[PDB]
Amino acid sequence: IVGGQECKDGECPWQALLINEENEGFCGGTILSEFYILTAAHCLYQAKRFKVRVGDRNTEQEEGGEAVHEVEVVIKHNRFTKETYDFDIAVLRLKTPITFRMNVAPACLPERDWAESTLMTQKTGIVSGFGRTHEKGRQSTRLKMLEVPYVDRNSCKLSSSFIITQNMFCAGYDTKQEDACQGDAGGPHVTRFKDTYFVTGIVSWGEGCARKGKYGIYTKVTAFLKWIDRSMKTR
Amino acid sequence: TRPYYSDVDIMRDIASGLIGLLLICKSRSLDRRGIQRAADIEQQAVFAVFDENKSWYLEDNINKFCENPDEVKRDDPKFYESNIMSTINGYVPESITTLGFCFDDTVQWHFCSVGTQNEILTIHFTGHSFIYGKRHEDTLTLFPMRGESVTVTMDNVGTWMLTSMNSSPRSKKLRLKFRDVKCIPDDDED
Amino acid sequence: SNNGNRRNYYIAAEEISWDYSEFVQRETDIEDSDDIPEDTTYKKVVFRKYLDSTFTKRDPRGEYEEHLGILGPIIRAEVDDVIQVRFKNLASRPYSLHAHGLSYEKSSEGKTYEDDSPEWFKEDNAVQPNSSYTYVWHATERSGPESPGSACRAWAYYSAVNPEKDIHSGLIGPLLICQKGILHKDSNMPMDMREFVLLFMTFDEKKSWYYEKKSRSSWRLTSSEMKKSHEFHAINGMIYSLPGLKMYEQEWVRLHLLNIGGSQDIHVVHFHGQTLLENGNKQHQLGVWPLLPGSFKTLEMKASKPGWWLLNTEVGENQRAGMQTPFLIMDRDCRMPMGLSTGIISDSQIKASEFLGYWEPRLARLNNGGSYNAWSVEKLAAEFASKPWIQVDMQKEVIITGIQTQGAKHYLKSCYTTEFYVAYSSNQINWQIFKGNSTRNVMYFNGNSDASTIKENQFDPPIVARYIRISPTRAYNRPTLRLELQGCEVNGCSTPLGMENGKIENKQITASSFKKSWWGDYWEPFRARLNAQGRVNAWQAKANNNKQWLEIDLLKIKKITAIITQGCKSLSSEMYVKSYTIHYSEQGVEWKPYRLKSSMVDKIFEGNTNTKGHVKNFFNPPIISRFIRVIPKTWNQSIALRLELFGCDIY
Amino acid sequence: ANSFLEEMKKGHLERECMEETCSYEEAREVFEDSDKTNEFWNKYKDGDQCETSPCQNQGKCKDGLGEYTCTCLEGFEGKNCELFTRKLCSLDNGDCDQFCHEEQNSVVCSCARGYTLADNGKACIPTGPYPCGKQTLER
Amino acid sequence: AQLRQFYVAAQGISWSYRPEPTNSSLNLSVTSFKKIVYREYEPYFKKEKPQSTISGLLGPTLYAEVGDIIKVHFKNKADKPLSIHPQGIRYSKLSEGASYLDHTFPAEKMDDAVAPGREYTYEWSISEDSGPTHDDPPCLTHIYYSHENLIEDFNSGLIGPLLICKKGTLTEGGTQKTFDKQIVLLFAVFDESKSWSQSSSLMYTVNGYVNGTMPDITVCAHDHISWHLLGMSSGPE
Ligand SMILES: *[C@@H]1O[C@H](CO)[C@@H](O)[C@H](O)[C@H]1NC(C)=O
Ligand SMILES: *[C@@H]1O[C@H](CO)[C@@H](O)[C@H](O)[C@H]1NC(C)=O
Ligand SMILES: *[C@@H]1O[C@H](CO)[C@@H](O)[C@H](O)[C@H]1NC(C)=O
Repeated sequence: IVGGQECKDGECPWQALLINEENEGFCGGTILSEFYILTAAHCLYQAKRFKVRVGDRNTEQEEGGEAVHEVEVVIKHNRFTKETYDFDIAVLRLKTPITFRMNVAPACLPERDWAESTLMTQKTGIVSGFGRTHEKGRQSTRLKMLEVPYVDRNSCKLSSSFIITQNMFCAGYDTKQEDACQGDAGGPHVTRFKDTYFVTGIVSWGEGCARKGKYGIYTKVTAFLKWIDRSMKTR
Repeated sequence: TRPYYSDVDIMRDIASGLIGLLLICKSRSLDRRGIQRAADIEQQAVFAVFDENKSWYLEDNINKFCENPDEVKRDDPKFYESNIMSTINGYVPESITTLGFCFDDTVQWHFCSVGTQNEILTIHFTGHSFIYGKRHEDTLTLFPMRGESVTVTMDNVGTWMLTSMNSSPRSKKLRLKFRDVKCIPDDDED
Repeated sequence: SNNGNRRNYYIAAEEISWDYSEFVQRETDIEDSDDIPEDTTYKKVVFRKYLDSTFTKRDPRGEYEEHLGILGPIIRAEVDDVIQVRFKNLASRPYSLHAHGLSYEKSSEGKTYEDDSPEWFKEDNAVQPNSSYTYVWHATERSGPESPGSACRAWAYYSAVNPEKDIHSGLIGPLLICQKGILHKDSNMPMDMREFVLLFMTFDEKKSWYYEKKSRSSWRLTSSEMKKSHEFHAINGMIYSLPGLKMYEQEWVRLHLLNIGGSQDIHVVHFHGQTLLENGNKQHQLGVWPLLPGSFKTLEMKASKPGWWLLNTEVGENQRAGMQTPFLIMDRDCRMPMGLSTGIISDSQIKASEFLGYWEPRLARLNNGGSYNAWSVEKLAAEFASKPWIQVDMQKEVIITGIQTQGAKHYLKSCYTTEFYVAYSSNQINWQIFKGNSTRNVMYFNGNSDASTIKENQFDPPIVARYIRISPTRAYNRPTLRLELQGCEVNGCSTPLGMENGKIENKQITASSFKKSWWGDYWEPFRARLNAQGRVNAWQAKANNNKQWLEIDLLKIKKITAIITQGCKSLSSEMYVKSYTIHYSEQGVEWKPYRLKSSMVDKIFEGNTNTKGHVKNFFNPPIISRFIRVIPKTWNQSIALRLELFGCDIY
Repeated sequence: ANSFLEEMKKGHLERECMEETCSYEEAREVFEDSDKTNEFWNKYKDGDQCETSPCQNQGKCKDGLGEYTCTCLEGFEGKNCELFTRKLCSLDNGDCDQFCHEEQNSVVCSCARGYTLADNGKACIPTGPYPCGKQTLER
Repeated sequence: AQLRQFYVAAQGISWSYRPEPTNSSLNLSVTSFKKIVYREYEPYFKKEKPQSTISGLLGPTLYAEVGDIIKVHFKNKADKPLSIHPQGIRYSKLSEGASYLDHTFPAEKMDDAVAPGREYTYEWSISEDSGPTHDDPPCLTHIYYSHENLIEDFNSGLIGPLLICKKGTLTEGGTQKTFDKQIVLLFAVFDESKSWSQSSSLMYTVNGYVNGTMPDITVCAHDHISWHLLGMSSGPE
């Protein structure tokens, strides 16, 4: 989270801290149900052993609502290839039941047609997580959130040396230093609609953090809503 | 967009099948494969006018292989008009299938208004709009022997018209029913 | 969406008898033979919106739209706007409504092509007559204007049942998409930047609807009948000398000239002494522009010099075919009393419809002094505004932009004006009513705040009229008014060149011999200023004889067009001059006579018969000189002078 | 002040407005409340225009100075409330709280899990204490 | 800022449109002769300044930087009362050079039609507005044209290049200091029908020469050319 400000207590409930063997978040987590956590499938290449400390608000110290949850199994996409930049999504079934409480409330799927007609057609989107407070600044001690706007397809294509597929879309600022960064690995990025935030995607890659001419390479949630549900029912 | 053709006889050979086209690319991520392989690259719109009674192979084409005797038939009821035709990329407008693409796509075009139009033509997309640097056209005029390379933000579902606002009876039936659907393939295996 | 900004444009396509070229035929032209073949008043279906979803009252066309001509109601709105344009066809044929570059779908598109969709997606494509089928399209970034370019992006709308057959017969209206923070939510025009939308091409009748060809077969050739030979190569349906094409000098105005397909009808619009400005990411400067068909061009313009200049396309064949206008340029600053307090306005011009008894227009025009110092009637009219208007004749359609109003309170009786409107007309019949800026049909200015308290009102488009009626809409108590107008002289240099303000220095001029004393000090030249008071040594000759002069040595040759004079303080007498003569030169050694170009004898310029009344004197031969000897030829009492000249600099 | 004794007792409705012609300052002295003074004025000058009541479709009618106002209820619109309100998911999500979808080219709505569609057919009633999107702002 | 005393005189020329009379000599060409084209003259019209062979029918190139005042003496040596009207210069009505219903004075109308064999000093003070701007090449291109007959004068000639350049880049001779050479290009569809003499001249003219008979042009390699492309004709061409 380059720049930005802290998630107020309860403002980012689905947001989770995937605590690894050393219990420090190697990835941004996303509460999905009483037993499920969402992260990008890139997080699977960074794990010795890992848990989900839902409700965490400060990496410095435990300050309320921190319940440790253990991933039962990961639903990795079978077409998930790093080169495609696509399907970078890993649904994390949990052994420990997620207890819906303060700072614990997931983000569920809207109508696929309505999501395509409304979610990706919005103006800005909100990203949260214990991310790098600057492009390279230190990881956000507090749970810091940030809002980023949508980017046109051609702008993302010219702004990327690589493919901008039918799903991936840029979101951020042309030169302003504010976006998701190291710490938002699978960090939940949402979009407000009548106070109901909708996860419109999560950065996968990109040149630096909110660099000049660069943007977060988000994943079109509406593209794989059917796959998101089928992985909700998978494993 | 910059074309190429022959030199042995410009008039009769352009009237013949001697024309081609390439792109002068400032592109970076192409590697001869694709300018930026993230937008559709359907590019060519060539409403060129060819008179087969002006072609270099007028003789064999018109005379030996038609339903008429071996006369050139410049003078005519309409054969100066029949053998002349404003085909679209080697295909006549009346016998071209409708286009079709799925949504969320951008089609990177590289047009070529090369035909002897003698009158600038103004294409138009129903609902869908063009790009011109920053400007958005939605109705683009054309000029002879010039390449036009822009994209289109195809943003309206269903079939839509690649129609011309000039709509002169000379080159009137120019409307391509390009479709737009929400990318039917659910992919992702299951 | 949530963007709102919904505008109930109750548009109605009306098969009206639009006057294409009735204008230039009303000015001069040949007296023999016939006029333009038909009156060019062909019954054609054009866009004229109503202001009712009932569609019973038509939304009237206004002063800002007088230069639009045939151009219908402009759908002008800012970015991110949905507009509830309700279209109720009033023509005969079942028409439709298709715009270009808007958020329209098959349920809101005017094109009845093979969209392959149900009748929800076909009702728009064919709207029956007599039927209010609303249209709603959203403004987007693609449709919006350019941040380095213009603040509005132009488009077009039309019935697309058979567009070639539809726009011909007038199914076309101006369509501009602006960006936020330009138009007021009260009424939709840009206050900051003046825009102008025009269409300088031919308009085919052959494709026109109601062209079940009516007066034909009389063409000697295909290039004979102007219906289908010269298909109105025209500015806005008008070919030559379109009125309303007038603007201030040295003021920025935005261009929105458009061209619509057709057949390569290009027009390099020549401007006589004008330079354009590209509005975009580069902001270049242009002299003319080729009117490219199928393209919409927007620029910015700042006029150079006042007066008449010719609007024309530099293409000679198109210019002789239309696209012609002698566009006049007004003076940039026009705030100057034409009279009514200075005595310049003749009292005959100062007339009111009715009286009350010692409540007369002469009392009204005088802004100060006098017990009964206003015109009045018993009360305001009840059935309407219908006030006993005070008509202001001028014998000339001068340029008027400003006006100052006040009442009068006396004998503890306070009476003034609470609101008023103005009726103007070149003749005394077509009494046009001023309007600009407002949703209200005409203007209703607030009058004056309090009796004997001066208040000023302004006119956004400067109306021109030889006769000007003023019937107030509502006045406080009994009517009571003290007034004085503001403006500038029409189609000429009317600027203060000095000798009343600080424009002309004391050293600039010289006189024969000034009066001087020991107690009252001197009575110099170079103090002769239209309103000089206190130690008013305006100009008093010590010799007090005709041979005294006032030599005006200007810093350079200047184009003086007029002069006034009233005289200095009464001084327990009436001391002034009766008449004077003008001798000019470029070096002073000459004194080239000024007269009605008669001979070496100067025309006897009458001075100021009073010491307080401005006496207007005009210059039919425009004075061009720097050394100007003004000889006070005739004087009743000692020479006095409080003057002001008019004109401009030659360059 | 038709009679100079109008403003010596107080602004009197009869003595100033009925027996004489109350100026709006003296009309205030009668009322000293702008809204009621204007409502009185509306028919004190040009009568009523609501009595015509062309406000179709139960449109509530408001009279003013020489004017009436057909304020149309939902499902009705126009000058005299003669047009049904067009329901489209394009604008304001078809007035649906969460989700809209045209069926028969008409708005019918739906809600996410943890929410239920209200009886209006557009609003969403949250059935869970920690539902979708809704921040758990207990404090 | 410099005061440009220009001396140009319209004069009919029996123009051949051939690059040279060639070994055949003489002039037996299209019947487009006595073409009144104004040509630059030495100060006080001592004699006509020489014209480029490439600029056969092309008139006097008039470069002008901002701030100048151009004392364009126009001795109407052509036997017709004529005029010269610029296009994109904010001029004064005294040197307006265009006759129409402007309701102006005869002194501001004498420019609009100057008598034959009579010098009129067409004076116009150039301004920074009348000059190349930012994002604008160092020179700008315009035209002064005979407003006496916008239809017939063109085909009878009366054509001259108008160029406006920035200060500094403009040389004394009119070239750009950043540019090795400057080239002016013109095409026309000269028709004798709308001319002084009458003929059906469908003959096309690039610059002063007909249908591709230009004397050839030699340009040294790596020469920074500041081109000047001009396309004017009666109809839409
Ligand atoms: C519609 O109304 C107009 C007048 O408002 C009328 O003249 C016309 O005939 C009507 N339309 C028909 C009969 O199709
Ligand atoms: C004129 O436009 C302005 C722009 O702000 C608006 O405020 C105003 O109400 C309009 N009317 C008048 C009478 O000035
Ligand atoms: C000369 O060509 C160079 C090539 O880059 C360009 O920068 C420059 O603008 C050109 N000059 C003009 C006047 O166009």
